[PDB]
Amino acid sequence: LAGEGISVNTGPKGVINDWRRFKQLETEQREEQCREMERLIKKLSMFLQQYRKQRMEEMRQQLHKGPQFKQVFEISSGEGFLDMIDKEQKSIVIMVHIYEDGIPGTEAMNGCMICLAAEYPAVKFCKVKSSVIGASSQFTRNALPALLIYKGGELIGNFVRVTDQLGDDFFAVDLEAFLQEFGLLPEKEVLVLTSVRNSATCHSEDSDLEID
Amino acid sequence: TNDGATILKQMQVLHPAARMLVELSKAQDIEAGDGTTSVVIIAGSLLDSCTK
Amino acid sequence: LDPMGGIVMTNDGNAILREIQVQHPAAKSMIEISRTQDEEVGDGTTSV
Amino acid sequence: PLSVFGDRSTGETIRSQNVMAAASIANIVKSSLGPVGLDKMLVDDIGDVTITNDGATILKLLEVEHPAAKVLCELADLQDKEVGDGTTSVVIIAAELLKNADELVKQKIHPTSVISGYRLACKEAVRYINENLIVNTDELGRDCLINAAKTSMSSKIIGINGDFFANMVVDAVLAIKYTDIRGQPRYPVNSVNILKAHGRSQMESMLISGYALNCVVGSQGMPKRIVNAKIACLDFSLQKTKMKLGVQVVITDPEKLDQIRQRESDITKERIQKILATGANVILTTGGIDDMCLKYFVEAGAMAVRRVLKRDLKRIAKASGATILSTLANLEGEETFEAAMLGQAEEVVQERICDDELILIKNTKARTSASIILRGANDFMCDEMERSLHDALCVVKRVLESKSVVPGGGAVEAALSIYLENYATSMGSREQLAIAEFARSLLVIPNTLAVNAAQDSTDLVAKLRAFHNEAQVNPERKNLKWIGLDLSNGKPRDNKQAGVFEPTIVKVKSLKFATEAAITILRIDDLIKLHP
Amino acid sequence: MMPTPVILLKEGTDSSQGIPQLVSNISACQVIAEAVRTTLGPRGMDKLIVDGRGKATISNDGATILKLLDVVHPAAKTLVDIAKSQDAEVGDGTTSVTLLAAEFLKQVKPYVEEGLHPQIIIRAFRTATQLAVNKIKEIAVTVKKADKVEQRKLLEKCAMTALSSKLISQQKAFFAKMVVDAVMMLDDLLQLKMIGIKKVQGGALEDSQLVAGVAFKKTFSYAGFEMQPKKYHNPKIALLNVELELKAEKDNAEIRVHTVEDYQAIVDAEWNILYDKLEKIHHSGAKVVLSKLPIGDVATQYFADRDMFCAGRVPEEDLKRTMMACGGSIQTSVNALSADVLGRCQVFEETQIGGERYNFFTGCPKAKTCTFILRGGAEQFMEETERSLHDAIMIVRRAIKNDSVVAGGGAIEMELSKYLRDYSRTIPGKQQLLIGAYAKALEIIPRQLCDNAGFDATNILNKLRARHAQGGTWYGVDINNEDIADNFEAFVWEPAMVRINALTAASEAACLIVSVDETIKNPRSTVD
Amino acid sequence: ASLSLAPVNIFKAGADEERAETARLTSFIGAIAIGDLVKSTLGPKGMDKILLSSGRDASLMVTNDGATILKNIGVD
Amino acid sequence: VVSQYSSLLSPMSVNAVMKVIDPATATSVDLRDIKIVKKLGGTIDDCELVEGLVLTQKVSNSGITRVEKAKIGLIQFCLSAPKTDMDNQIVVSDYAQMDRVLREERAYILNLVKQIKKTGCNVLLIQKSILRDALSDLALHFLNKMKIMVIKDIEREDIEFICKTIGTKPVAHIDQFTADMLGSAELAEEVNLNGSGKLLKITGCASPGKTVTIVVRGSNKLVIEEAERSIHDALCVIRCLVKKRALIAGGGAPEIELALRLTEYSRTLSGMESYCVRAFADAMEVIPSTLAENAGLNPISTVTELRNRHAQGEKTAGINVRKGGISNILEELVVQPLLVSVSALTLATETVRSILKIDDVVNT
Ligand SMILES: Nc1ncnc2c1ncn2[C@@H]1O[C@H](COP(=O)(O)OP(=O)(O)O)[C@@H](O)[C@H]1O
Ligand SMILES: Nc1ncnc2c1ncn2[C@@H]1O[C@H](COP(=O)(O)OP(=O)(O)O)[C@@H](O)[C@H]1O
Ligand SMILES: Nc1ncnc2c1ncn2[C@@H]1O[C@H](COP(=O)(O)OP(=O)(O)O)[C@@H](O)[C@H]1O
Ligand SMILES: [Mg+2]
Ligand SMILES: [Mg+2]
Ligand SMILES: [Mg+2]
Ligand SMILES: [Mg+2]
Repeated sequence: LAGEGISVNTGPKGVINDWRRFKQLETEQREEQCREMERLIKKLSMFLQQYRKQRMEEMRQQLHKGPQFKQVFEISSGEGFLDMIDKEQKSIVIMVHIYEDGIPGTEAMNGCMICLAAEYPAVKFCKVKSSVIGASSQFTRNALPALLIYKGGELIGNFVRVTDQLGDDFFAVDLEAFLQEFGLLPEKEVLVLTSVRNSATCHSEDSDLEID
Repeated sequence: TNDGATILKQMQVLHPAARMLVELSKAQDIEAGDGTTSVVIIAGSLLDSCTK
Repeated sequence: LDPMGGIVMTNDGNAILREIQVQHPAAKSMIEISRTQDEEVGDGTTSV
Repeated sequence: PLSVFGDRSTGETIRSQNVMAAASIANIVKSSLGPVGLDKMLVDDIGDVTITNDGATILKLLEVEHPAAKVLCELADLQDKEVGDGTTSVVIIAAELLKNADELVKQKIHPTSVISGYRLACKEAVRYINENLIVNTDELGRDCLINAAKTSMSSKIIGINGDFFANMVVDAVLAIKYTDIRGQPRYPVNSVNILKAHGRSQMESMLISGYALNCVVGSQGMPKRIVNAKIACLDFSLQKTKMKLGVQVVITDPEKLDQIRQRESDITKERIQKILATGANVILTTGGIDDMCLKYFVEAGAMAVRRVLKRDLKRIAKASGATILSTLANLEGEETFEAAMLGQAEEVVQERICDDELILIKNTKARTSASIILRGANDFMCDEMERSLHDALCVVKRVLESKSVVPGGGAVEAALSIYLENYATSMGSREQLAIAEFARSLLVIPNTLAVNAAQDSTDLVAKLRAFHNEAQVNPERKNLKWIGLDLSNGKPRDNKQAGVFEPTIVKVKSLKFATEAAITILRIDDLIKLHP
Repeated sequence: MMPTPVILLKEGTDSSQGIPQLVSNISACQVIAEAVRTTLGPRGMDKLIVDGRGKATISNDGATILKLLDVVHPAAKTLVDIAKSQDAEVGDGTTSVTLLAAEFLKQVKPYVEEGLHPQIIIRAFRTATQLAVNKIKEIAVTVKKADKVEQRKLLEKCAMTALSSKLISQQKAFFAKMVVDAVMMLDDLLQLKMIGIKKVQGGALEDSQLVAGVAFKKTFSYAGFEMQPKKYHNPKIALLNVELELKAEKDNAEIRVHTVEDYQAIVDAEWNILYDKLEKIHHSGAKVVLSKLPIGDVATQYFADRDMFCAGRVPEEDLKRTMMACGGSIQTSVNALSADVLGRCQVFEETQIGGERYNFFTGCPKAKTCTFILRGGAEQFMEETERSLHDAIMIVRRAIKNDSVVAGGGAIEMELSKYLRDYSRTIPGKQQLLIGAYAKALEIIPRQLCDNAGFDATNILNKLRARHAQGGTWYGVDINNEDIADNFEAFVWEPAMVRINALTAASEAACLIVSVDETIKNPRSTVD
Repeated sequence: ASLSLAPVNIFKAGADEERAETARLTSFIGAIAIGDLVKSTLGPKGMDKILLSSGRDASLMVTNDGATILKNIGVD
Repeated sequence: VVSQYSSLLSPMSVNAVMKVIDPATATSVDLRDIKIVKKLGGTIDDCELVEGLVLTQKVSNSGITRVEKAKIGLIQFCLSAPKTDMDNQIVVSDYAQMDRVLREERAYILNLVKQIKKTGCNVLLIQKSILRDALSDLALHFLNKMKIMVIKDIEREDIEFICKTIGTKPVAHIDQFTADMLGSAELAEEVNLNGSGKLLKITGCASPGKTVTIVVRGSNKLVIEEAERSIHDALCVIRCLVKKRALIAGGGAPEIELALRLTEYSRTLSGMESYCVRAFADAMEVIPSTLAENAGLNPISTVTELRNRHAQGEKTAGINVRKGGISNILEELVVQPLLVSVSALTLATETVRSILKIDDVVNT
């Protein structure tokens, strides 16, 4: 065992294509690994006072009005999550819900997001199972109900165990008030019921022009 | 594209000799503006003869 | 059974069809038909 | 040896791959061509539904990965932008040209010879169309416009109702006519505001002899109808006055604060009073209006509409004779509003359309405008109606601008095929084969039309070709150039007498774009796809 | 589509129907055809295919290439099946069948895309194929003289034409003469098992020889074999089916004795049984002993003492070929070894060929069998030589059956195309288009020849079409001269049945492919 | 060119090839290492070695014999 | 790909090069004087050689287009509220002060616009500004009321080109804005490209500069990029013809002549260098082989015919693709400038010599 100063010549050069072959795959994998690591472990290791307006907010929150009521976006691929959070304009807030089927504390959250989506069309409420993301065993077993919030490509919401501060009977009013306490929900805008639609496309206007 | 310089610089060749030929095509484009394919073909043929 | 937790008891066609979530887009077209009939005249949803 | 971090395809492999991609794109939309064509119904995997027949829309919604298929997609988009009709036809023609050219290449014909033959064939086809197949609309009257609109709306959801829709389209187009400098009457389509609202049947669609706004009055105290409207178009918000960033209020004596705060709204009060003192009845602004100025308008019994779209406001100002005012400042440095800045209309109302309200500016003076309110069964049907209506409007604009039309129903393609087949014998030796293949490829349109009707395509196209050959051989049988296809009965028919017409620009632009795309794709013989 | 809570077929069933699936079938047939496209003609190229185990098979035969390809497309398997059928019935033209079938499908694809009913296409193919077969039978050249010299020359020319597409094409005259001689030495049935094919590594192709007799490798000599003489000048061969070694009398046999005298008697009885068999063989006058069953060391030494030759465990077909060449009979018992059942050859010798020992039985004057000993530098070399010789042998056998030939180089197909086009120009017109498409599709082989040779196929095809139209029947592609020539006068001959079967099989495959309109694939069970 | 340093790969996975430089270098290193290991046990004042078997038996022997030293070593 | 449109493009490129240079006493061509503008839509047959300038920026002052006898002015300051370089604030402690602030801002903007208008200017180009508002709505309204076209968001790096084309002199302060610093043009209009976009064209300039703009059209983006590259190739060819004004035949004739003459030269030498020069000639013989290939001809026969014809004395014998064989190419009009072959040979030889002086590779 001598001549340790090899100064290898072309072996790594001659296998550069095969080396990049799995280096790019590893980079792609650790992309989502680092995106998820920002959530795992760190938080897994651990009579106006009576809301007079809560009831009335509940009744006029039942203002679906338009076509149907839609549903939260369901993500079935981790790469789908990564290339939807990476894309899309960063001006508006992205909220993500983590869940596992059967566990209590999920249907109420989904209903709250469904009701809130109508209130704030700007927000991008979506849900995804913890299984597809690649969550850790502890996070899957006892940290599933969490409201992941992203804005500007970086985390803005640091919420896990939402049932701890919301219970299991929380309504959309409760979630809206709780989020507005931390100033994360975009402010509401005045809206009116269009007939159905007006615009078709935007291009060269070629408007009216009276000429001699 | 059909331009030799554009074809050569549009693909990562990953081999040092190929990279120097790409630089050759760029230089020929700078001085002349065409013949970028011809100069690379000539260099390749010259080195092929150098083999024997 | 409203997905938000409420209960809607009715025999009005428009409410029943509105509370149903469907995947086949022809069903979506039919539901939109129900909504249009309800908004235009306010009756005849089940009939249409 | 190359050591390139990517994949390489060379020779017949990449050519066949490109041809397969183009053929797949063509086969996607081949079933939506001609009156016997049927619509498609897309889903955007979030529940959104789009029922359509327009080829450009279908190819725009779909997500495409292959480069050649992309090339055909932007070909469709360009054909829509420059003409507005014949999108599916040009896509199909381009793909068929590519397929036949690739067959010729596989026969060991050099691609450059095929490209030269295609260029010659395209030039000669355009020349023959312009010299033999054009029909002038001067001697036809309004019937040619009506028939062109009906032909455009065939294969669309408004095909059967053409007898009414064509009249509406022609009236709308003729309402917005203007002659510019050098005396060329231009027809600015896209100035016809298309409004959709589900509800009553299709036949209840209204053509407004004026302008339609998708907005309502800002306050419920204002009147909902004014007979003799003096429209005031503004391009600035009417709110409480706020100082700019460079201006800051610092108070050292408390006695001035109340005066400052009062002036903060009295400025807008004075502006509103200046605007209203001229007799204005309708006030449209692109910006917002707060509650104070809304009450100010309420007390005067005048309209006030906020958040009006800029394009709609510009159209209203041009039609009514009003002038947009982004600010109140004459050339003397003062703040004034002349009465001459007011537009006029015979009525302004807020009608109810299916539990919703919209503002109609009826019969504006100094210019005639138009707008169409489409009534359907749901949102999807209204969208398809709007797309078909836009197609018909563009077709009518093309016909009225350039007064030449050509017979439809595949007559032009058959005549071109016969002429080019007879003409290829007089040019070159291999571009002869290229021109022959161009002529053969041009026959895909009548073949697709016949196939979509579940009729005998072979026999029908054979009869059409025989008719056109007789037309081109016998000098005294030149009236057979108009013999197209009648899809309802599956027999050849004189389309010029029947009333099937198209703008010549549609065929010319489609041929040119398809030839250019076929040439562009045919140049590739080697593909390098780098790993991302 | 709706969920239909109880679905009709098993979950995972795949169905495709209508024009798109037929177009897909045509495309798959094209894909299959282009795999063997470049193997056709004297400028053909071999193809290398590696299986899962890593063994490589280098071949130019179309049927072999298609078999080695693991085709799973239901429509594409038809081309492989018709290639196998052409190989079985004829033995040559396994690429022409695939090219013709795929070209038929490609030519009628545009009419399928236009909604034409496939039954019309099928009827058109049937009519065109019947007419083409009748024309081939009419214009095929035959000689009503039965001259032996003329027949030999015809067979040699046919063998040369068959062989002028493989790697042994350089020595095609040599191998054609060898094949013709070997086939003429077959008696009446032309059994292929009566022609031995021995492949020995090392040596040039011209070193390969045909033995007018029988030859086989030395088979596991026992001790004392090197003491036997290895050359005889008029040996009598004793073909036996006998185990000549000391062994138990029978599997169920059991010996019970109660005296040492009986023990010695039993031992001597076993030895005397073996020695009686050996002496019965020796007294017959034979000098060469061959046995299908093993011959032991005791028998080997016994024969070596008598200057005799023995070889046990001879392969059964080798023994049968020896019987046919020498004229003896395989004997399961040695009790009656008369002169009738003893073979006879002029010379027997054991020589070394490329590091192996081979036994040679030459000088047989009444032999009805042969043995090809092929030489080459690699195992695939001998295998491909054997495949080429098999093609030539099948062609020569078919020509022996009937000496009716047509010119090669695509001349027959250009003549057929001209005839079919002329016929199609006199029918109503729905069938005329399809028959003209068939006639144009018949032009694929000369075009493929020109493309493989690096020609310009269009100019050669135009010249051929003009020559056939203006008069001239056997004008095909002259590969060497970059032009066209009278292929009959150039001795590019081909048995008529080759083209007849090629056309028949291609038409049948095309009709079967066109007829099908729906493809249903039930799910794989037990994927494991 | 070279059997190993060629764009196409001609070996099974795990096969190797050392040309003149590397072959001579490895041969010389191995031979010199063996010589230096077995030496220092030479002559009247040579010393012995301890051979610890790494197997289950863990057999132990001390020897001055060069042949026995070289026999019981795993050499690559 | 533009071989079919060559009959249009080649005179266009020749004219473009001859426009931006002095035909006499010129030793180089600065191709930055020939701006290429790519607009999607149409066909390559729609390519144009506008002699003024084309601006992709839209006209802010909508409603007024196609000014005639234009007096274009280019400014580098901002038409907005006053703002000093150092940080500034306005303090208000009285309502009269509020009214005076608004009135004085209006008066300042109006005075700026009036001073611009007094010079006879009717087209205004405004350089792009970031920190300060380049064009306030009030200033735009005043300019509109005085019938002046306003075109804002002019890039900083286009100022030199615009000034060289129109003849305007940039104005960075209203004090120096006079009539003599304006550019006179025959017409300045905005033209729509049949729905594919709007271009702003200023055609016809008194005392025009040495700049031209080429407008490239095409059905899709890829063909437009390739057309731009091909046009640049033509311009570079004309530039190579400008310096070292020498011409040679194309068609592989120089390569085959090099092969033959260098074979003779090697035969005149001795030793290993004879073999090296023979190899050099054989390597130069590759371009005629590649040209005979890709055209369907037999490379060996065509190359041998070239060599034999050149040995006979035919210096201009080259590969002919139109006739499918070999013939004189000067009658085929296939010529290229000398400083293409010379440059390629010199650069290739230098690169080969550089590569040959390498014997090891070290990673890093
Ligand atoms: N019409 C022609 N006939 C024969 N040869 C030509 C013709 N046009 C160009 N060539 C040759 O093709 C060669 C390649 O030119 P081109 O592909 O345009 O640029 P590059 O020299 O960079 O490859 C040139 O050396 C020229 O001699
Ligand atoms: N009444 C008719 N009879 C026969 N053919 C028609 C009739 N109306 C339209 N066609 C043909 O059907 C085709 C339909 O074209 P279409 O698909 O609407 O164009 P696009 O590609 O813009 O969608 C046209 O090419 C026209 O020639
Ligand atoms: N000397 C030759 N000249 C021209 N063509 C030939 C010659 N020899 C064989 N052919 C052609 O080759 C074709 C057969 O090629 P081959 O590969 O031997 O068999 P297969 O038909 O199985 O491909 C025949 O059609 C024949 O016409
Ligand atoms: Mg060039
Ligand atoms: Mg009711
Ligand atoms: Mg249409
Ligand atoms: Mg054969």
